[PDB]
Amino acid sequence: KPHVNVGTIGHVDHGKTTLTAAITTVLAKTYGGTSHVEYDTPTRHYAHVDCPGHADYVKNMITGAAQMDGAILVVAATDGPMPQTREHILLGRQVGVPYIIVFLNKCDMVDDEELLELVEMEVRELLSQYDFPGDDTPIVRGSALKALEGDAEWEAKILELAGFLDSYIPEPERAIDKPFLLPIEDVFSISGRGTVVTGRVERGIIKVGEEVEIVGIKETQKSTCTGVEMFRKLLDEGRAGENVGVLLRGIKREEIERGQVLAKPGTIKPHTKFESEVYILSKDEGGRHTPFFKGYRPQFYFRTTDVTGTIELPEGVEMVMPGDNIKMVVTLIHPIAMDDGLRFAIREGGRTVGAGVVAKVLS
Amino acid sequence: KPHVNVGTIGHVDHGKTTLTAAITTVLAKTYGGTSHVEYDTPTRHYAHVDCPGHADYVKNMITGAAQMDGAILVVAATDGPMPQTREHILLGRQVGVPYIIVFLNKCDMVDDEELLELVEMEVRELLSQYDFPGDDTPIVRGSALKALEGDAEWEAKILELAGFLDSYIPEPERAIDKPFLLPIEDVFSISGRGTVVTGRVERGIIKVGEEVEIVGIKETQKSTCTGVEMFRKLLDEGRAGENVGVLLRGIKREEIERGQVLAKPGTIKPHTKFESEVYILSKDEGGRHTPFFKGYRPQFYFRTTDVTGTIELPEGVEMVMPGDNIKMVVTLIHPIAMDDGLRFAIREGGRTVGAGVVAKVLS
Amino acid sequence: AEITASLVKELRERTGAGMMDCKKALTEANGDIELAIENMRKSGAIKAAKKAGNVAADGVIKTKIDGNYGIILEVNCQTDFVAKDAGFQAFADKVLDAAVAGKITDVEVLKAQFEEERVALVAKIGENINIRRVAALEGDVLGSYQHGARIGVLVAAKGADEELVKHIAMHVAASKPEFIKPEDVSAEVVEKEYQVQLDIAMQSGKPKEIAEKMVEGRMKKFTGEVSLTGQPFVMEPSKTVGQLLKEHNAEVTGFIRFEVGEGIEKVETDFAAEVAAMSKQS
Amino acid sequence: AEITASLVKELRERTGAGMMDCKKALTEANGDIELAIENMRKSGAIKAAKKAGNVAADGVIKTKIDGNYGIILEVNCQTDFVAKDAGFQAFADKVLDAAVAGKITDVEVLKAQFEEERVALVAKIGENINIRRVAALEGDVLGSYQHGARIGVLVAAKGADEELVKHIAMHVAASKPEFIKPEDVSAEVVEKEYQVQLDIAMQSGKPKEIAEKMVEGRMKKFTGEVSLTGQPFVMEPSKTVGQLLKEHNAEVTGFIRFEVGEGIEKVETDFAAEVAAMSKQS
Repeated sequence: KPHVNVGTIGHVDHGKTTLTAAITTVLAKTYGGTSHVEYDTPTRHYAHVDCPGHADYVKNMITGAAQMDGAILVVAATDGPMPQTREHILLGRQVGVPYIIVFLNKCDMVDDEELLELVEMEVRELLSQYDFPGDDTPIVRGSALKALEGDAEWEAKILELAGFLDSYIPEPERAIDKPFLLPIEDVFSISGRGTVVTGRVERGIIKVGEEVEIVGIKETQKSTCTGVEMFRKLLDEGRAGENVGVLLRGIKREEIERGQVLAKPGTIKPHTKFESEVYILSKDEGGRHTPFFKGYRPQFYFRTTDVTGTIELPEGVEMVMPGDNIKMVVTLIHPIAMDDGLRFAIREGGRTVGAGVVAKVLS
Repeated sequence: KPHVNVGTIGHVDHGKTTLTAAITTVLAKTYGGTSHVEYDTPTRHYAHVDCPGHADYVKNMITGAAQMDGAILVVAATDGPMPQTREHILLGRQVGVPYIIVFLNKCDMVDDEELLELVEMEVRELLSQYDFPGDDTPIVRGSALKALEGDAEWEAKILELAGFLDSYIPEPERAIDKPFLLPIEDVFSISGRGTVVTGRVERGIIKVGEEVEIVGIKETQKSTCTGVEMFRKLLDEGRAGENVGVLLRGIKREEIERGQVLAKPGTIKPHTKFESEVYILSKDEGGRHTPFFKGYRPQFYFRTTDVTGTIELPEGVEMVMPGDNIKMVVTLIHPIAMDDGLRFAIREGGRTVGAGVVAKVLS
Repeated sequence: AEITASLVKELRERTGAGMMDCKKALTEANGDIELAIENMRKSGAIKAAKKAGNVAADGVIKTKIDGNYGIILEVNCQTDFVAKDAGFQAFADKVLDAAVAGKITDVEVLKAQFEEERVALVAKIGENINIRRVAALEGDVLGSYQHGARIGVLVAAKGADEELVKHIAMHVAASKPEFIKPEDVSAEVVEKEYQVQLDIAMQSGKPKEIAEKMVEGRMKKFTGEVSLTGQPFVMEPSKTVGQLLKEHNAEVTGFIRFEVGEGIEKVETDFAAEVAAMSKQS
Repeated sequence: AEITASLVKELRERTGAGMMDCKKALTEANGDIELAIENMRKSGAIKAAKKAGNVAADGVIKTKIDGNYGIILEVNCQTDFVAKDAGFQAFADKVLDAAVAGKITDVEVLKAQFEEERVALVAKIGENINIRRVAALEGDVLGSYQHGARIGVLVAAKGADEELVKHIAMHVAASKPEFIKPEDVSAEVVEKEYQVQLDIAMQSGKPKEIAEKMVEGRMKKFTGEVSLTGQPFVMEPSKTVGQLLKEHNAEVTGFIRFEVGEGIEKVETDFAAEVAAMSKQS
């Protein structure tokens, strides 16, 4: 079944854990079924993490340790939004969380429904203020303590939340459904047919006869797949996740190189300048021991190769220490296929000293 | 006035520091009067260093602080060659010291010319064994102590040595005399006349009208010097040392880049592989804090730019620590104009962590 | 007066307190907003007392200079979301200004002065907030450096410009020296450390005479590692901070470095386990 | 018997002694080259005694494994030119072989055994040469690592293959741990180090509470940094050697690291000033 990654964000004493305990419990009682929890509805499988800290989350997202498809903002109806609730939504915005579903906790303790109206309107305006659809956002009025207590009236609210997780958060696009992409590792010449490029199909499917573009480093080229093979056996097609060698039409051996990319025509572009969220490892994580400054020019490992680049640090920022999270505008010495969301590693003399994610392509 | 760099190589107790003192004292009174010493003859100025250690000399020679033009092997005739004299001469051979003059010290204590004869025979034979002109090598029979004692008979011997430094070692070749070469820095166009490459003339002269070659990184190219301009003054020629901007003929900007080099057609060829003598900075010298292993992939800074490279460490070597001297066979990712003796720096993320010298070009 | 949702909103949008806390206070104040605000003061101290036992290891370090007097301060909260909160910033900044204005180095006095406000803030933020520590640095030329809200540094120098002082404050932030000059380390501690080193060397099997000569050599780096001027300048490791100063005819008179959470637990939580611990019965 | 240049040459050819030393020896022996050789033999000790005053900080470290028995040795000389010399290398190797063959771990006996040879060698080379120290390591699996002739290390392990033991030897050579595991550091050393780190925090003006809490933390690391298993593996700093071992079900039972000249204060010679001192004469 489709896998979805969700996370809870909210005030420490607003019941994020309680709500999660309630979700797992009720779904199992109903359907029989980084430190995260996992739960299933008749339609999907969920991986649920918590986001107790802003820098921690950003770090984990960057290091791949966690990246949400949807977030559940938990606010207790008793208080309503907290001053830091905007800091919660703002992180959601900052890390591009696609959808935010709200679960008003402790609703069982609020007397006047007109007060519940107030809390919801405050949440809706806060959401809208950071560009989230406050008006369309699903706000479930629940009670995790009561649902957890088997109180059927409130258990239903948990099922209502899961229902929104199923309907509101779009089923993520499977890699096999995305436009073909193969990160080139080794290139071989042959004679008898042509040049073969090896790698692991990242996404999509490459088939004999289909046209592909060689993107990155050099000026883009177009060619036609003359045949796909794995372990020297000519296959029918190359699917996402498989390791293959793609045979190319009219492409010379030296016209392709490691780091370049194969892809469905018109679906990927090479870029040189971008904005990124970066995390620099600490000494204890195997990274740098000392801080770096303005003139640092490491290599950015994109998929299968390094590309040296210079950096631009935020205003006021003049030094980066091991263990720091930092936004930076990178300028590569040559283009490499990329788009917002593309992860990369930062290296020095061949060793990874950090990681990052392409946040906004500039040039 | 010509500048010759000389050094003393010998046994700890054979009087190298004493002879060097006798050289200054005698040259001063006669003609007009790593740490080093200096003295002058009516023809040249000398920078004199001492070679107390093999690895030590090699390190300085690599870091750009040595380059002997001639060496003085100080052997006290009271003993004659020591077993380690082979190692003294061997160092001279390894770093490729072009000339070696011998100074037989403490000759005043050898009660027989026949014995001075024997000592000489041995010295000349050892030199030949390491391919030095043993039988053509100037061997002065002197005494540093007596010379220092003002004994005009021995002071004469000191000046005899100075005479050989003047004669045996030829005047070091001047940069202006070397073929024209300019390490390219910035490349910009004026439109009103043509493309301009900026840099400091490394060696020789470039006159307007002269043809040149663009070597390194890309396939060599030829072009014509359509004007030589300096800062706030146009001239007809760029000479050694002069930081200029060379205007070329019909060569597009995207065809010339930093790292490439302008040179007299035929005088310099591009290479990718070479054998090099390398020195890694210690932590205290501002280098790496930890050692690196076989997979180290740093950048090699040649004149004006970094070129990533693959390293081949010696057999049996799998760890290089900060402060080490080491030979490495490097394979650059693209060609760079180079000759044996070409100095380079090793950097990580833009910072220099080591220095090196091209010992033998391979490809 | 009748307590209506409209009235509760009036007090909430004026206080920032919980919806229900407003409702309860207004009802008992019988519609009197000003009285309800006063009621909440009383009940607020009890809410802050409740939160008072929670570990507040997060927060910010603030620094402000005023001529020849500088102040560095640490104000804690439970999460960074709150440390990044404007209200929290506003609180810490106000505490900072007052400390500079009145030259307050006794954290007890500072705490006493801001107790009411702290309780009000805690009552609307719902996290333990605490003015943890404060210190003053005095000197001829004063400089500071904030590495995010996390690390704050104050530096006193002589004959050093804003840029040099700033760079030194950057070095102190990174390298954490504890003495200014190597000679500042007392012979008592140098000796004590000598013994520690000697004991480790001896057990290593090293023959006494060798172990002693080795420890002897390690003592020189010991004092150079703990002192500002003996450490390698972060912006140029090939030189010590003492060399950088000499070549500037500058001198460092003092420095203070604070880092959020120093000396506090750093608990660590296991979400999954906590969820499971709650998944009991139904 | 008249001492011809050829007689002196003959003596020298078979003695390796200096031209004039040979000449003068013959003068005494009155041409009897045989007596000359014996006299010169007696003279060697005096020549060696003179050189004994000179600091020998260069040299080599040699390791040799024979089954479950290994020896590590340090032999010194004045310059690395001699350290490279065949005569020196031969002597060092011979001392090593004897050390392993006879299970000799006491330098006094080893020195005694080679005294005459050392003396003869020094008389020829004209540099102080000295057998400084020697040690053995026994274990199920023994491995060695030479970082040039500069550093040598012996590693004894269980359930570890050659490559693992070689990597741990390389790590020891680079990271110099003095204990195998953290729990090997006596509570005494820990306490001494606690006090030291405490005095440093205190003088820093840190509040006793914060100061102690901090030191308490810094100490938890102390044992790890001085211990093999607690140190990050040089070949991959993201894991400790402890993890590396567990991942291989291995255990290190002992190790020894020698580095040429450890404990010896090598002087930093200044040629320019030395020459200037000689230039006094005119």
